[PDB]
Amino acid sequence: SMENFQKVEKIGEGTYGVVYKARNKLTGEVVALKKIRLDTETEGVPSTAIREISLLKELNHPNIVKLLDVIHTENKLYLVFEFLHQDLKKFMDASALTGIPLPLIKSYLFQLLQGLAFCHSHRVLHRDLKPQNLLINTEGAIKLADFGLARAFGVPVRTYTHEVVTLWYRAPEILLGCKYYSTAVDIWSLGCIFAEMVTRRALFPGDSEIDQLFRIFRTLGTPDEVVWPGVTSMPDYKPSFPPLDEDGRSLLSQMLHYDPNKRISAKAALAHPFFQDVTKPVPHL
Amino acid sequence: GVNEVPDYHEDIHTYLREMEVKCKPKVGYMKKQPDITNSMRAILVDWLVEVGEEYKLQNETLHLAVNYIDRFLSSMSVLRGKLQLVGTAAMLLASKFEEIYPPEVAEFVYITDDTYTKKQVLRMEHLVLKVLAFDLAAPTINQFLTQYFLHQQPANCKVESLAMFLGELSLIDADPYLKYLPSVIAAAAFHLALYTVTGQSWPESLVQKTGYTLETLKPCLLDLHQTYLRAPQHAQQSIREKYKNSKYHGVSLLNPPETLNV
Repeated sequence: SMENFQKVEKIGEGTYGVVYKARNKLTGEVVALKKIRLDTETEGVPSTAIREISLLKELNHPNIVKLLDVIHTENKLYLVFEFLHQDLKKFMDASALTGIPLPLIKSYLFQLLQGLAFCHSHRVLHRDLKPQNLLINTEGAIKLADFGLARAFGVPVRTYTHEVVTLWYRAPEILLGCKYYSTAVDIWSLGCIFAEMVTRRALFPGDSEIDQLFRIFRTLGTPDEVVWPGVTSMPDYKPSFPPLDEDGRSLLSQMLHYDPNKRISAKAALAHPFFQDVTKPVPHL
Repeated sequence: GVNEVPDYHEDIHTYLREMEVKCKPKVGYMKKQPDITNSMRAILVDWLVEVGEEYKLQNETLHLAVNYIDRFLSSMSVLRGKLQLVGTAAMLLASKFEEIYPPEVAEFVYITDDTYTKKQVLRMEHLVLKVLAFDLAAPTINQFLTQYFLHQQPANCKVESLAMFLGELSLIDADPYLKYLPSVIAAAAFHLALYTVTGQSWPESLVQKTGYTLETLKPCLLDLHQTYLRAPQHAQQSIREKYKNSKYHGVSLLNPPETLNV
């Protein structure tokens, strides 16, 4: 069953399960196997696994991680992913002193936006985009991964789960308890991630919900009409951030617009002036 | 706003119309099913309605379950004594897929009046996933409907509640709704409600979206008019019981038009 997979090492745990690195003994194919324990007397197959498996079968794009196979047993379930060298977080940390070349940041952002635009085009919210859920190989590609907090949405969207996105990457509409939220939330995350590739430090590292919001309220600016912005009625405020060219700074503040209805779409961002010259460098591993 | 996903509403509609074709059950799978019948399936689906109502599940969940069931029965012979266990398993799957706070597995065993054990419900769950190969993100009537609802001018709770009501009536009766696509059924139900409540008709806005004309939508619209008309006399009555309530503005109590003037 898993007699052809030979285990190499552990590579972490995510929304759910333990992920190991493995080699197909017959083809030599290197893979990652997410192993999901089933509760066969209790809750059966976890909802997170039902969503990731189903949604990741729809989603066949080169900037979305590739589910390959799903191996069932009576007591175990194994997801066979394509293996990617490491995650954006680890790369960012190795890149803490050297920096990440600004060409590569464009490349990574561009790929992430193609990837996420593909998700949104297909009724899916990722809802947990964070550097630890983004995988890179040695040849300059990056891919969305961990679709355990993902979700197929309808049009218009309904109240979805509140407990979504890691705090730092969480859009304000979610923080403030908005009845609805949408594709906006994923962009916000990529906007936070854009910033983090540049500086290699997270942009809004709150210790608490309260602290998380205050770091955004600050970037917004001082009051105009709506005086306290901590209101479910998203007031109209876009942030300012005075090594990123004028274009770069615009894209960013479009991705980080406080009003979700005015925040750039992935599709839109793909056409932004920032990416006119965009190429595909390999990384320094 | 972005809650209506302006930049993606068409791309999504394209995809859902392709997926709706792919997720489609086999028309008249019931003839190949030695032991179960359409009438039996009507008892099941009606029971699923009640179950959704008891546990206050989304309407999306109900439609998913039914899709899960028809696809499963499209490929797996099932003895009647096991019909309810397929459907329980599916409601559970649909709940896990769709709800924020799905009921527990125990609650799915409670509603079967302990016809089945918890371990049968769970073993059916894995079987259902295997047979459907985890393809659970099936487009539904409700999903097209909600988009169609966007083209109203202005919006009408009654039409909404009444379009919902009619869509759901289709679930019960494999004949003749296995032979219409969710998109087509939803078009038909939207017209039929709009007409009843306003006298208005399938909007042009939605003719441009769907590529469906009242001409294209007539085989369906006739089957559903008949369904709407004979509804107070159907053996299954939970849908009507449901849409009498005020959450739905008692649209089950409104009187079907007599002629659609086609």
